[PDB]
Amino acid sequence: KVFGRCELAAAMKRHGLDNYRGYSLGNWVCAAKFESNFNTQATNRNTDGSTDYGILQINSRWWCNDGRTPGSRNLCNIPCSALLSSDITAAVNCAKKIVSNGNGMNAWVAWRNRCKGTDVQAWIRGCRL
Repeated sequence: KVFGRCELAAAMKRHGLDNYRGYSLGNWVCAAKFESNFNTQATNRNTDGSTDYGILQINSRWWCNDGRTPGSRNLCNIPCSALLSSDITAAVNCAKKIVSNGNGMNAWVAWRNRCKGTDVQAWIRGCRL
């Protein structure tokens, strides 16, 4: 499913991401934009053979199982395909574990390079939250 900016902001909010670990809602929305252009079916394979899945482009090397990443950990205890669903629940739950891991949102390369330090609040502007 390809979410709308404000639609996404509201679902993320309802799922408790707003200010989760100190990261404002706009941060999450910005990351989603640049990681997947708001598409829950987005996939991208890496040179190391792992694959990124979903709206937050969660990695198969640590976070989910896709049956083809040898020596993968499955930290979120879910099949990667669960991260492509229209219901963003597993992705959010999984993102919460990731951001809690020590490097915060720096785990998402597009966030660090394109959101970090910018006016992320612009991402929720005009939305009915």
